[PDB]
Amino acid sequence: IVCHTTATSPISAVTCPPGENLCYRKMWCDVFCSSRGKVVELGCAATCPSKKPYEEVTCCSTDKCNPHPKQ
Amino acid sequence: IVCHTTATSPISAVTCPPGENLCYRKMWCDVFCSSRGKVVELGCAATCPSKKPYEEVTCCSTDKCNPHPKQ
Amino acid sequence: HTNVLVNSSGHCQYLPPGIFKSSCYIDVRWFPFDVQHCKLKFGSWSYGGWSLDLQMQEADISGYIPNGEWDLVGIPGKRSERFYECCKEPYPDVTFTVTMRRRTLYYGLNLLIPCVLISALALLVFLLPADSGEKISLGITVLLSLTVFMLLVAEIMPATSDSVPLIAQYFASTMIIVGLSVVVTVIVLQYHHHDPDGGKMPKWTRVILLNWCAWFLR
Amino acid sequence: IWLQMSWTDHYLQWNVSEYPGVKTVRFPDGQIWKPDILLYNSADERFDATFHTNVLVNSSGHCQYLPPGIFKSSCYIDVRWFPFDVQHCKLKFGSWSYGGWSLDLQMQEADISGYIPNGEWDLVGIPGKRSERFYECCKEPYPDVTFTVTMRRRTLYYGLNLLIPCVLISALALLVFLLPADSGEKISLGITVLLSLTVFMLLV
Amino acid sequence: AEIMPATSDSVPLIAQYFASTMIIVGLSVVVTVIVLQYHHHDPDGGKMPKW
Amino acid sequence: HTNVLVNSSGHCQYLPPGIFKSSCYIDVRWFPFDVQHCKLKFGSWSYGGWS
Amino acid sequence: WKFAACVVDRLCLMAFSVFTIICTIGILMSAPNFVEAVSKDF
Ligand SMILES: *[C@@H]1O[C@H](CO)[C@@H](O[C@@H]2O[C@H](CO)[C@@H](O[C@@H]3O[C@H](CO)[C@@H](O)[C@H](O[C@H]4O[C@H](CO)[C@@H](O)[C@H](O)[C@@H]4O)[C@@H]3O)[C@H](O)[C@H]2NC(C)=O)[C@H](O)[C@H]1NC(C)=O
Ligand SMILES: *[C@@H]1O[C@H](CO)[C@@H](O[C@@H]2O[C@H](CO)[C@@H](O[C@@H]3O[C@H](CO)[C@@H](O)[C@H](O[C@H]4O[C@H](CO)[C@@H](O)[C@H](O)[C@@H]4O)[C@@H]3O)[C@H](O)[C@H]2NC(C)=O)[C@H](O)[C@H]1NC(C)=O
Ligand SMILES: *[C@@H]1O[C@H](CO)[C@@H](O)[C@H](O)[C@H]1NC(C)=O
Repeated sequence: IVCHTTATSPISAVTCPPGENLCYRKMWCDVFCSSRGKVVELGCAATCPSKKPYEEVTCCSTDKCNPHPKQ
Repeated sequence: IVCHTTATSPISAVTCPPGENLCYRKMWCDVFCSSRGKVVELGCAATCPSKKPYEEVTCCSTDKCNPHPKQ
Repeated sequence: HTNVLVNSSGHCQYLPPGIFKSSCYIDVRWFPFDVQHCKLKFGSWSYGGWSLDLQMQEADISGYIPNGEWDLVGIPGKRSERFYECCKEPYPDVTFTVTMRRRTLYYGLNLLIPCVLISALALLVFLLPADSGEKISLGITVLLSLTVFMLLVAEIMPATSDSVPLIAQYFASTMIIVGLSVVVTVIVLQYHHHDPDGGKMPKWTRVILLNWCAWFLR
Repeated sequence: IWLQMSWTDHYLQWNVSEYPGVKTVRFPDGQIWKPDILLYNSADERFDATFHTNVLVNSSGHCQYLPPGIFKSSCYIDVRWFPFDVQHCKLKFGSWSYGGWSLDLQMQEADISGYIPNGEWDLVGIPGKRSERFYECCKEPYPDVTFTVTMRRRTLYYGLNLLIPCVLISALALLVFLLPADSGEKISLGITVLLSLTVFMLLV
Repeated sequence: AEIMPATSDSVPLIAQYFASTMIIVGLSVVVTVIVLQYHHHDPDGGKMPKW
Repeated sequence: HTNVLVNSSGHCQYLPPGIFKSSCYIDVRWFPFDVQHCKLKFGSWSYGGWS
Repeated sequence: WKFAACVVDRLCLMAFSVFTIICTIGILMSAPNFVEAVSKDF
């Protein structure tokens, strides 16, 4: 499974380790949600994590299902 | 033994007293390590002293082995 | 706002000093044996990584001055980047994490020695014979001294409801122990002052106590 | 708190193709127009607790302003149910000299992604409400935005530092009756317990 | 307390002074309790040691 | 120092808010059953009643 | 009566002695960095 991630800049297409076959992304508004927009965190996790009240998650199980919105 | 020193300005070539036959120099970054560079302390000591974590020492036993980096 | 120094190549060098106050969550659960990780996050306010490429070089401790209540473990730094929906460009930041551990030489022998001595004196009441009308006096006076000690204790502790500091539990245990000591001495005092014609001691308690005493005192 | 104002400036517009690479500009306080949004119910002693940052502008003219600050506001506290008390302290923002036909305020929602619990108050919420006020002079309405911070106290401190000692003291006071009179210690115990309570009144 | 410094780098002198005073007073209390145990005693119940 | 608002006739309207500290004699003779009359005196600094 | 009361008093003295030492020791040995804090400060 290959999941996009943000811990690497520029945005990478790192290939996920075993035990974690869900690419996920998490998005919320910070202060600068007027000009910059919502934040973006991409990764691969064991099972997709908890959604706080102010956080949104879109969880996939396929390769490159979590790209940056521009893409 | 003749050891350079910094307690005299301009930098001198003072001749060391007996019992101290190691010319030494100690160098570290202060705040102004971007423009001015690292600090420089030169002298002659009995045996070359302790190196703190942030300090570097280059200890010699010969005449004029511890000059200012320009020289 | 100091002045900016420029040399022929254009390299510019800027030192704003200051007394900075930053927000950091403190955990006093293991008070006074607590280590804090308080961070300082720096970054541009209106510029991205394609206009202002921040580069973190290392922190300086050559000028550190220990204060006498906190020991500096370290101050490491980390450059991090944050992406947003509007575009692919990243927004960088530099975070320095001040790590420090408290020094216990003050609380150890100004908050925990008096408490231990007070607790020992409270336990001392039992040795005291009942003929001397001083057991209640001693116990209640010790409790009063502990009550006074609570003033220092309060002015020196934190007031947090997110957790229970350790020495709060310590002092609670001491208080409970002292109070139950007072209760127990009242009980046995009820025994010592008694009129034989009025009442008789129970049987089971008597025989068990007598056997335990005989064995303990050989 | 950090404020967030967003508006549109007609005069700060440009063509990106004619200025390659210049996608934004930044202007200090007194070089361009900012709205006079400020806290009506401020008790700060300087009345504007905000730090005047720079204003960021992109080619369409959209302008984006974040004044952070430590704001002190007036809110009635009710301590009748102390320490089991919930407070509803509000923050009223509005323009100082502009009406709704010149400055159409729009309330978007508050942000808690950066909240840092403090250990004495639990944040229930911070909802907002846009309201309008009419006046005798004319039909035009004057708007405002009110954010109502709701919070409840945390009792884990007072519970076991103010109410355990009191209960133990009261129990010890009741204890005097069991004590036989032959022991000249009943008055001693009772009065000493009262003295301990008197001392406890200092913390209290 | 209100007059002293709160430092953990060293032990101020009068802190040791007051600690010594506290220990002395407490051990005085203990010792008087001991000899009090002696004064209040029933001869038929027990005998004093020899040495 | 807020801003001054002006309409076509020239009528000008000014609201300086503030936390004001003023001097007022307090009498605590009947404490705590005491009523205080603390005054605030405003006036121009350099202008008379004819200006 | 008095002998019984004295010996039960001594027994209670014991129970509190053991409870007190065990309590203080355990609470001051629970702190994760407590062992390190004494080796450095003392
Ligand atoms: C100058 O800056 C302004 C403001 O920053 C900018 O105008 C804004 O642009 C954004 C992004 O194009 C707009 O947000 C869009 O709004 C529409 C309508 O509400 C939405 O349908 C869009 O949806 C996107 O985002 C969703 C988020 O979940 C995605 O799921 C979806 O797939 C889309 O990608 C998007 O949110 C915004 O409405 C405008 N206006 C304002 C006032 O914010 C302007 O373009 C900039 N000028 C230049 C020259 O760059
Ligand atoms: C205007 O100011 C700038 C910055 O102050 C200056 O550019 C800097 O000059 C210094 C000194 O020449 C540079 O530091 C050098 O970097 C190289 C490459 O990293 C090192 O190899 C050099 O090594 C020296 O220092 C070592 C320290 O241990 C010695 O062991 C060794 O023997 C060498 O003596 C040296 O550190 C620096 O890289 C540049 N640039 C920057 C961004 O700092 C510029 O020259 C000034 N302009 C004028 C006209 O003076
Ligand atoms: C300016 O913008 C217009 C579109 O609004 C475009 O046609 C023109 O090419 C731009 N300027 C230049 C120099 O191209």
